[PDB]
Amino acid sequence: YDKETKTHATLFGSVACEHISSTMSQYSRSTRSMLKPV
Amino acid sequence: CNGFQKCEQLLREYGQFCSKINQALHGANLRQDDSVRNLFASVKSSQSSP
Repeated sequence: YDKETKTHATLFGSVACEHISSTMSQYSRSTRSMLKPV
Repeated sequence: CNGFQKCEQLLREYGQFCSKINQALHGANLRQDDSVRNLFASVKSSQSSP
């Protein structure tokens, strides 16, 4: 979160670099409208 | 709830339990981090022979 300046960042734990893509449509995330790259 | 939508809403009935569990685990992990940091802050002699 970074509460002081509200600069949120998203980290995937132990996940291969090749698989994740921006705006990925291969996952059926549930009850999570939307989510918000070295 | 494995992720089935019908199961997820039956859980919305219980929503606060999941929050309590998540917060407890988050606090425990933070305390572990602090403990490690403190211990190695005392192992740090600050004077050494290469």
